[PDB]
Amino acid sequence: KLSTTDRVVKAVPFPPSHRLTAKEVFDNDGKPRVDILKAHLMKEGRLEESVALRIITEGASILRQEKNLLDIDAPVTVCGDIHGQFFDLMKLFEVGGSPANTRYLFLGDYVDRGYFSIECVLYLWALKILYPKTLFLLRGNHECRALTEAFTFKQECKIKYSERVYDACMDAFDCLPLAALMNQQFLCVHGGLSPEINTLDDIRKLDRFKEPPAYGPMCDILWSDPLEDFGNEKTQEHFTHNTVRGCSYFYSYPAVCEFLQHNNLLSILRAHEAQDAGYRMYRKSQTTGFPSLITIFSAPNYLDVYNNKAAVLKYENNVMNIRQFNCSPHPYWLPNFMDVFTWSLPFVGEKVTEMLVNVLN
Amino acid sequence: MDADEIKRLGKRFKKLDLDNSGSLSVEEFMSLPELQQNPLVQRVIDIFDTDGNGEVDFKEFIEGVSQFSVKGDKEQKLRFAFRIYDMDKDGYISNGELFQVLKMMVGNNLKDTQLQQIVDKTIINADKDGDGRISFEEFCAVVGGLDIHKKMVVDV
Amino acid sequence: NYLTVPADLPVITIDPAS
Ligand SMILES: [Ca+2]
Ligand SMILES: [Ca+2]
Ligand SMILES: [Ca+2]
Ligand SMILES: [Ca+2]
Ligand SMILES: [Fe+3]
Ligand SMILES: [Zn+2]
Repeated sequence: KLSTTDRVVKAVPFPPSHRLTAKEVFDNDGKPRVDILKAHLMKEGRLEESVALRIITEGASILRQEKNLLDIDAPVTVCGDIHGQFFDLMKLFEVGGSPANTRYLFLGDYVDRGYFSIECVLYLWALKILYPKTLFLLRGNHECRALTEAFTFKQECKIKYSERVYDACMDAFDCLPLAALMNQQFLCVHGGLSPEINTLDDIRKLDRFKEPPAYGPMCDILWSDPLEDFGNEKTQEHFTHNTVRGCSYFYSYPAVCEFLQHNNLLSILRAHEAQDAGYRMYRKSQTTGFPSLITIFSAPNYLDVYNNKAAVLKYENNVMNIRQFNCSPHPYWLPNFMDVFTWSLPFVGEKVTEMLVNVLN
Repeated sequence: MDADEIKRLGKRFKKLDLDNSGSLSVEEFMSLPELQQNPLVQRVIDIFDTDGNGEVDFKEFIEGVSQFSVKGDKEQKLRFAFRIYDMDKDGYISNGELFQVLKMMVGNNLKDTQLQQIVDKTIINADKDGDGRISFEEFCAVVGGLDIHKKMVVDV
Repeated sequence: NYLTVPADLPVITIDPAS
């Protein structure tokens, strides 16, 4: 009948086993060859450990020389959470345009939850090497050690590469800028505002080359959310304890609007919170007539269950163009990268034992 | 094995040998109603069926039940579990049969594409010597520390 | 009976999913 050696479902391509070398990932000038890298990672291809570390460290060196608060001019396509959904990241660049001719800004949460986080890091770091002054990456609350060891990035790295590659990602993440000032109008962060941050200068004075502390302004940038009832304030408090996160704070519509007014800003662009449409426009500020807060979320069908759209903000020609997209197929992993023997063997022992017991009564 | 255990096994064998042919066919196993809803029935029969004639004789039935003995060592229990996957009986779990044996157990709880993908990945992360297949050594290295041998004991 | 998986002002425009 069906072969016992040859693969049953031959329409599925067998993933490549060869690990790409330096010569194959970097061209004659040392520029990453992103087409090779994309094609190879789309097939679940892996790199040699030394090449992976080169991408991470060379990207880190570029990030290490950028400011806490980037100055990014328009036009630019702003993007929210990715959470290891590499194949939606492929779709994302289709929707927003190739980075060869498109300025990009990412607000963090590249890893965890999705099971292609290391591919997201490697490809985005390779783009950052190739386009150091037109593709920008900020830190999210997940680009740290506390979360990657609790969720799945650390395990993913140990499964596909090594803890050394993981450690290298952690040192690289410590270099990620925290915020961007976009076209002199928008503060861009992963999470939001801090009680201890009242000026743009307060972000500039921070020391970011560290694990995120458990409290403080750096924590707050990566962790804060708008109030559940943002804009319908019976609450009077500008900042209150964020009981969803267990740390940092909720910030209110008066809090956001005062910050915008003090610092001469149009809106706050952030991410950090899933949205059914991939974005949310919050109540306009009464002095700007413009949404005080914008959440952008770029991980469609989040966790393979939310069934949400994802979106990016293309800001260009004084138009804020929301571009939505749907999820794309992605190869399957068992939860926590479990192999099929570990998965099924307890069921084998169970059912052969059950059969034998029934055979014998 | 133990004498009295042999007497009892001869009686059950006869009860199951519906056409009194001296050998147990697949049909005769499937007559047991419990076995009807068990997806590994055919795999256990094939392992028991060492001479390959498609049925289980008494020698085969005794040798088969003995591997699940309390005195049996881990390597024996795991060697049995290994043969559940090793359809073609060649000592190595190959891609085609790993998929087939898993499809028997999962049924429709996974699509053929998702199962082929996680099967590919296991073949790849586990094949150390690089011959495209999973030996018993490679197999033990993955599942070894799971204490599955403890659940594979029958009182005859 | 079967194995289971472990359980001045800018305009704002929209391009819906393709
Ligand atoms: Ca018979
Ligand atoms: Ca036989
Ligand atoms: Ca085999
Ligand atoms: Ca092998
Ligand atoms: Fe997130
Ligand atoms: Zn977040």
